[PDB]
Amino acid sequence: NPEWLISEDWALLQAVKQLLELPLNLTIVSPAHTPNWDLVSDVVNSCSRIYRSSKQCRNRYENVIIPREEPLRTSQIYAQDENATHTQLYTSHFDLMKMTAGKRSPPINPFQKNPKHASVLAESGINYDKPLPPIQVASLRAERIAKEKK
Amino acid sequence: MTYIEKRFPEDLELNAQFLDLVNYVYRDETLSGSELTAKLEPAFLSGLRCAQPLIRAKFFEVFDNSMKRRVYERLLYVTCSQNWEAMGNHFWIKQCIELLLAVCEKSTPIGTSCQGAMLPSITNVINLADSHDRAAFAMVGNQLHMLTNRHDKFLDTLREVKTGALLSAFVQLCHISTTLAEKTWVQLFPRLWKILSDRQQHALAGEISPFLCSGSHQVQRDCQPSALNCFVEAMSQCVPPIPIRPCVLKYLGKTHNLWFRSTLMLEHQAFEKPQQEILDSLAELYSLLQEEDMWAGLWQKRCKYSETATAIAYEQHGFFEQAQESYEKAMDKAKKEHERSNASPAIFPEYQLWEDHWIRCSKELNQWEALTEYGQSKGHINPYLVLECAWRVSNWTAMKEALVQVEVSCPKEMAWKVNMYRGYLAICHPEEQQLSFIERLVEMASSLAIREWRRLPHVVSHVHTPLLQAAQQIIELQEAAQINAGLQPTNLGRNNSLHDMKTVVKTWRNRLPIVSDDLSHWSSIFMWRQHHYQAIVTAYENSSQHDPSSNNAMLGVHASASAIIQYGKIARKQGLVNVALDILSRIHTIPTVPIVDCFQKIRQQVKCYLQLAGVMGKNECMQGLEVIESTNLKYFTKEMTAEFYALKGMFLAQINKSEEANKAFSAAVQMHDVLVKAWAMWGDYLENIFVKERQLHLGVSAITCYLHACRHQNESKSRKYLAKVLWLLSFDDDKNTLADAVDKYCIGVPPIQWLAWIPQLLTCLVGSEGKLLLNLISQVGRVYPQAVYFPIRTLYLTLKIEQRERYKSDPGPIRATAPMWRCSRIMHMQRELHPTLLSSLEGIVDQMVWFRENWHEEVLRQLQQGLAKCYSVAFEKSGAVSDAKITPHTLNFVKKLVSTFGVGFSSAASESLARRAQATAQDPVFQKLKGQFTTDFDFSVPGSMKLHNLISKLKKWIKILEAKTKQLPKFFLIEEKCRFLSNFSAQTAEVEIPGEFLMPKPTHYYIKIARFMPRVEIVQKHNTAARRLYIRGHNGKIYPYLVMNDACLTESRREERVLQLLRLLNPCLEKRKETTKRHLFFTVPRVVAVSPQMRLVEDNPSSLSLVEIYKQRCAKKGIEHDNPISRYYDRLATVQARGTQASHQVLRDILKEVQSNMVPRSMLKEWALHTFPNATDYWTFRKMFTIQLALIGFAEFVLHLNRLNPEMLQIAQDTGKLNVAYFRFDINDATGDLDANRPVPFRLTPNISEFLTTIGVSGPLTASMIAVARCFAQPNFKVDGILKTVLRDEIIAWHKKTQEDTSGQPENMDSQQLVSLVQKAVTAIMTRLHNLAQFEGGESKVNTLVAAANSLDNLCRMDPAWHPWL
Amino acid sequence: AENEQMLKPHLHKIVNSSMELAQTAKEPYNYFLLLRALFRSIGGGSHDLLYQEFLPLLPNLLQGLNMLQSGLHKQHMKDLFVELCLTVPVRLSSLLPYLPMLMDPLVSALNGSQTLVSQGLRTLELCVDNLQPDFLYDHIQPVRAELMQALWRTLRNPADSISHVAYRVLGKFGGSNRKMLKESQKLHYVVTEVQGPSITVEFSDCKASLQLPMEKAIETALDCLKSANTEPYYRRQAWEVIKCFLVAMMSLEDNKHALYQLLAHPNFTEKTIPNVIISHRYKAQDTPARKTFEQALTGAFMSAVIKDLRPSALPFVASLIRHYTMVAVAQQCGPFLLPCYQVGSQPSTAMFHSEENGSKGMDPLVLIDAIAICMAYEEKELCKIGEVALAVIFDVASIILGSKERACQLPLFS
Ligand SMILES: O=P(O)(O)O[C@H]1[C@@H](OP(=O)(O)O)[C@@H](OP(=O)(O)O)[C@@H](OP(=O)(O)O)[C@@H](OP(=O)(O)O)[C@H]1OP(=O)(O)O
Repeated sequence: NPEWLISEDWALLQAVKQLLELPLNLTIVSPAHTPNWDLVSDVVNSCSRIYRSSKQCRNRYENVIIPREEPLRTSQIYAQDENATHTQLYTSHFDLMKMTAGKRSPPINPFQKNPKHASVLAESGINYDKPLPPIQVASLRAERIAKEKK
Repeated sequence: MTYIEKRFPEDLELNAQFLDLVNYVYRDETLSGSELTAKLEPAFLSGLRCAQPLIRAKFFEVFDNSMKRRVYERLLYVTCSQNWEAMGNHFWIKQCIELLLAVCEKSTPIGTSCQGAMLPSITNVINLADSHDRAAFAMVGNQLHMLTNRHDKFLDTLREVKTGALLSAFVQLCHISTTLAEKTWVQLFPRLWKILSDRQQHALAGEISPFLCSGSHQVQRDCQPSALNCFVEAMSQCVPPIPIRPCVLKYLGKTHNLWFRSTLMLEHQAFEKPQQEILDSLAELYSLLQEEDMWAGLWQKRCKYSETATAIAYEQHGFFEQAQESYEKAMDKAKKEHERSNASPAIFPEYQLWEDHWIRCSKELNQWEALTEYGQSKGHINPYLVLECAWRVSNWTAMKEALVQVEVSCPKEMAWKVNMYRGYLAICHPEEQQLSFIERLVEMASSLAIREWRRLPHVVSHVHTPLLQAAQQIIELQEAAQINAGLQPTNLGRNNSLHDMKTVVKTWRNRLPIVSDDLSHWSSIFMWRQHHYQAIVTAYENSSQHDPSSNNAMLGVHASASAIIQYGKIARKQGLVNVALDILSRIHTIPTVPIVDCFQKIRQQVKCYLQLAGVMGKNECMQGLEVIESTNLKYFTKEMTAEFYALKGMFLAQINKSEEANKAFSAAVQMHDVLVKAWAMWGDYLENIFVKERQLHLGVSAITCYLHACRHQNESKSRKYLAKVLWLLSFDDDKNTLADAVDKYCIGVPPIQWLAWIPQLLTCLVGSEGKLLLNLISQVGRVYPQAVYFPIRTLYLTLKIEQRERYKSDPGPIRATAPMWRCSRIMHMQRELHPTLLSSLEGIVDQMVWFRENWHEEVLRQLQQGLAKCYSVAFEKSGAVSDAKITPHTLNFVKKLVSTFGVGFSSAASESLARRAQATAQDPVFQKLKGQFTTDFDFSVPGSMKLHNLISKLKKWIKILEAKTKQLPKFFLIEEKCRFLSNFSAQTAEVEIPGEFLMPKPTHYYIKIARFMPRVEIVQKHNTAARRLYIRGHNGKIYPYLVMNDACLTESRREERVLQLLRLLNPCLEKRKETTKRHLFFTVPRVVAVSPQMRLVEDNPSSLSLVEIYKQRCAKKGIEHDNPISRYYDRLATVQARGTQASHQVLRDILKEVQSNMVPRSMLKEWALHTFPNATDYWTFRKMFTIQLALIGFAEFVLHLNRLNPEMLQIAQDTGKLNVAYFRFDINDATGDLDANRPVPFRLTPNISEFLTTIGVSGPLTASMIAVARCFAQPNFKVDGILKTVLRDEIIAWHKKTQEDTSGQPENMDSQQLVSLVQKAVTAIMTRLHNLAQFEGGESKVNTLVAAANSLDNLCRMDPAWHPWL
Repeated sequence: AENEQMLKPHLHKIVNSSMELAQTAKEPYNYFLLLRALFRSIGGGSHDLLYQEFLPLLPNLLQGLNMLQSGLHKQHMKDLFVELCLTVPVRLSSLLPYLPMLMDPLVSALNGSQTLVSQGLRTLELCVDNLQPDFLYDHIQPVRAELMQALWRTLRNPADSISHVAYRVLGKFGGSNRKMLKESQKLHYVVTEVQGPSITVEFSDCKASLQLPMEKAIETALDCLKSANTEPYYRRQAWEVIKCFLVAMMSLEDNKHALYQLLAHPNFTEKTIPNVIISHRYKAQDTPARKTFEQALTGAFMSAVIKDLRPSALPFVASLIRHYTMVAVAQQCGPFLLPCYQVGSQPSTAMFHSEENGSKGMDPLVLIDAIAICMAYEEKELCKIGEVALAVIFDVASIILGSKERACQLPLFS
């Protein structure tokens, strides 16, 4: 799986912090406020990179956060360390790949009235040079229907 | 606790024993054991939710005593200290109801606070009336004494009932029923919140959100009535519940069945205005709801970079290539800005939008190779995109690696997607051909899809389209299973498997998705079919012995070619030519292909060239013509040559040559005279050259072409050609050449095709070309007697009524006119042919005449129309004087009204009704009323001629009459007077419901009237007391109808014409994308005119109007609905009192004050909120309202219809459909042309915009308007012909009306004036339609149109009677 | 082989006789059972001998079965009709000109019981597999909203196989499974703003009180008291709810001496009764309170029929009917006359409880509506309690007024 961005990591930390529970033991007084791992998962995968929020990752990366939170703190690494340069560089790479893909994509009066298209019609028995008015064509159709009926 | 209940659920004996054991453990010896209770919580909960009442009672009695008897303490307990995880898919909120109702006091008398519904006691009559009456009554056998004693004993027995007996039984009843108990919590929790003080409410609201999450309380995720759903509904239904996080709201909406409730809450937060998270979550949830329009509007409101708005506008209307280009430009500009300096983190959502929408666009544009190269990038592999776009290019190794990478991290919503991809892998992998687990994968995928379906709202919508599409590919995978099972060498060549393969291929060929689906799904289906088509082809190449006839490989080749051609056709229909050329270049790379499908490929190519030849260039069109001429025609058939020459003539008529095109059309029609399209296009070209050169020898030819094209084809297609035919009849000369032409070649055309145009040919029935049209209408009527009887009945009666006024000087009977005799001879012939059916129809019509009700509602409607006309004329005198005198016409109207005041075939029903009217006219009440009115309605006194004085007197009399007419019957039995209707039965005659033959249906299942229901109700609609008639059919369903008395034979006939126009335009909306995708359709009720004064219209019981809702809200507030107009006019008068003519600021401040004082813009919004308490129902109603309002606004703007007054708009509460009260073209009576140029294009008053919450307007409303504009703008539909055909008779009636005032020779208007006026009128609509259809640069004028529709600078100038505030 | 020759000559006879006789029979149930057995026997196996004689019977048989299943009938009768009309022993090859008559019962089978929905889905799959999609779509076009709505509702069925086959047939439909529905789906809505009846509950811990609406509660009570699947104790709880609702929605402010002095007046037995006519033709739409009252009254009348609830429901019902008729005769007769019952009055809305002014107090005439809806109930055993109610009304009216012929002039009887 792709590496975790510090932005989505701080987002996960805040989502866990917004569950009204402490990391010392994730079932605090008012035990009905058990940890909603699916909620923080939904809140995290809305970040820059791909979903990457299965049942495992949500617990694994929080258990990784706990040691380094109990070095710089996640909130400090978010406010510090080029706050928005990481996600912006990721998105710039994405846009560069987009442009490369879109660029390499493929771009995508000899009058000839040959005598074949007219010869087939002549063989069919109809004159092409002389346009038969629709009235005579209708009369011919009626005569053909009459012949068929007899 | 763990196993006894799992392995022995049915044997309730040991379960009850174990529950009694744990209850004893909890009850007795508590001082000794209190740690054991920790682990046995699931046992206690299960015993509490058991189905046995005694166990539940003994468990609740111990669960209640453990807590203080205080509502706040129990609420806090159940909200933060109690864990419901151990419950297990249970509706535990009923236990909350138990706990909250048990703490209530149950040692006091029972009572109720509903004083309005209190039942009076026996002795309550001792204090109601005055005193002395009862005082004298109080100072005034055994059979009665015993009764009184027993009754007093019984009453004493009742007074012993306490409130505790009610609550216990209420709770025991809520136990068994999950439904109607969720509602009890929803309705009781806010009541508890109301009594909680601020200190308690603050903490409770602050701790509810942790409880809304509550971690592992997710087993309810699959519960149909999930507990979190009810809890959040109740919490939101409170008054002060401000604090709730939008992220948790979106999570609950997605996971639990809270989609529409969550969206409503989020938008209610958003429209109250650190804070961008609300809009972010709302946009995410809208994109999750598949509601493209709302998402697009929200983002256009959020769009920072201008390129994003254009990209979203392009992608919203199917412009995928331009959308992709705009997205590329946008992200390039963003990359440049980033290289300049870092941007705020709030822009990341826009970047994700660009990413995913560029991915989607490239997916729609058949860029699978580019998508694979992108998702497979070394640094940022996107495994989901790769898994999606890998199998469509046969990259099975990449697909397998992406699958194994996704199966571990796939969203649970995409479980069925992962199953389908696993099946694709197992079926199509070269080195992993293991066809052992196939049906199991399909079963698991179907189960997961159904489980996801159970998580979606109950009202089907765009949210459910993904699963409805997935079903088809799942059943195809199931079929592919046996396909591959039969292609193996063990079964290869076997007839039993060959027949199954042939059948499955035929079914696939005959089973197709709909155009409303995106090209992505069409590709996902066709490419999946192509793999197995090729497998069939390849499988029959190494088994030359098996089936040695070169047929089964040809079968697969033909299947693949047909699938490719169908995919290209679908891509073309959606508006993609480049992908069409790509697919054509693809299909060209085959060793050999059939000759039948190559002709269809060439046909699709020439169709692409056709639809691309709108602004064709010389070079490109000549190259296309050369490519056309380069095709060989040696091994082809004959009819294909006819179609080819027809398309050639079309493409060359597109260019301004017109000679070789005529030759090619003639040659094609001679090659195959049965080819309908060729002859239709030839007739189109002939009509064009006739209208241009005006040669008589061409009109007959054009009409013959149209008729021969309409002969052998379906009516849906032939409609626009009959339209062209009917319009050409306005060019005939004195010799009536084209008349005899159409009369000579009409034998052969189906008679059903003329049903949709009976009114058009009836107007020509009165012209100099009569006799032949009479013969034709009689011939077509021999098959449909009623469809021709009703219209001729109405027209004959109208002609008789008109002649009665033309011969005012001659008393008694008079000689009939030529059209009268002409249309009555046909009725005589019909009665001779269909005597029973016509006699039953006559009986029905003569019985419904009894619906002439009385003088009360008659004079009420008369004075209502009088007040309406008074206001309409006063608006004209508003700005000038506003102290104006009544006009002569209005004076004559009111005089005639107050003089008649209600009393104004050889049949006997009319005579009996007149006798009854003269009889009931002998009472003194109505005589005294007439006297009092005449002593006031006289105008011969000074000071009463003022228009506003008349308006005030009319309002006074309106109030008096409405207070008088409130005591009348509301329904009557049909058997009282209508004997033939009550005695009507299916055995009498096979008569169909009125309005059935109007639109022909493919099937002949026409519901016949089984019998008329006995009850006939009276409903106040259209400012009149209409009579509602119910008719039942042989299917058991009931249809309601209103027998409306027009009282105006011209306005009703001009009104029911736009209904026919819309009904003709409705099919077209259903034949294009971006219209079916949005479910755009006109709601056109059925209206049939049975007589000049009466017409029968279809309706539904629950259909209010805007004015009805307004007056209902006013009565609720206790005010008069006529207050705002009177206030506007009072301000106008007081401003003009000092000579100053009211300026613009005057109107603006008047509107502002009347809106802020007595007409708040939030009236319709609160009305809708109260009407629809359910979030899903409210959302569906609002969406239907938005789309229907947009459609009718587009109609009333493009089509020059009268202003949509508020009382006209009918609003169906049961579906949300919006239909108006009979629009009509506002043709200028003076000039005779359409001049629909009001300040406001369509009704978008502040109340509506507030109901549409200001984003339904910017999104679905304008989106639907643009879609319907671009839809009708397509030339293939030829809506101009229908418009011309309708405007022909719309203007003929205008000319007839204008010439009647002065004074056969005058029976015909003119040979050149009528056509010129019709052409002038139709262009005014066509230009307005094209102006709206223009969508250059991702921008449209519809935005400026909707912006002007609600601008106060223009609304203030509208008519007060138009209610610019409602 | 041998018995098909003796049944063929009588097939048309028995079919037509059972069809024309059950129409005017006393218990037209065994005839439909016989028809179902005959259809099952003819369909079992490939006889190919009775098929020729049964073919000319579909034109009238199918029409009759459709007319039967379309009309209002008891649940079991409707189920039998829809199941015997769908399972016809005729191949689809010959049912083409008579296929349109099978969609109306199909949409009802899809909405019927588990067996009925299963049979309907079976027939739907049979017809979609054995026929071209285009013709089948043109066939279902008249009725598409109901069919699709039922197919979407049954998708949420608890039965796994039922939902699975529903999804399978929906996928078999193809793109037509999501085409635009002109007959848009219906959605629930409220018609009035006035609040329905409620019970007052108090809280002594916070010195406050609440209002408990009980419209849907009374609805649930009536629903669970009507159905036969409910258990006895739940029926008893619903009866208790209805009883407390009835007793809580009245004044209960009557005295013994005051009642005796009120009913013991010469005017009640000497003064002429005003001959005004009561007619629901002037009655407005039912308000929430009135419909809840009707539901409670019919639930009480039903409990009076329930065997285990009769001992306590019948006496309470009789006494409540006595109360209602006594208050009615007291308000519409005697020296005290309401402004709408005086001499010369005419029918008006003042007699009924409506959202408008109407009457001053709750309309006691609602008792007649309850008896009417009870006697018109699907079960005929309820007519007994309606007759008992009418009997006690007439008896107590004649008692309070004497001269039985005189107590019939009351507008209550009108
Ligand atoms: O479906 P296609 O082959 O692409 O062409 C169709 C077809 O007309 P033709 O098949 O004769 O070209 C339609 O009618 P059906 O045959 O499907 O019934 C219909 O044409 P009508 O308007 O005559 O119904 C439609 O046209 P539209 O886009 O106006 O709905 C469209 O023709 P196009 O080539 O214009 O798509």
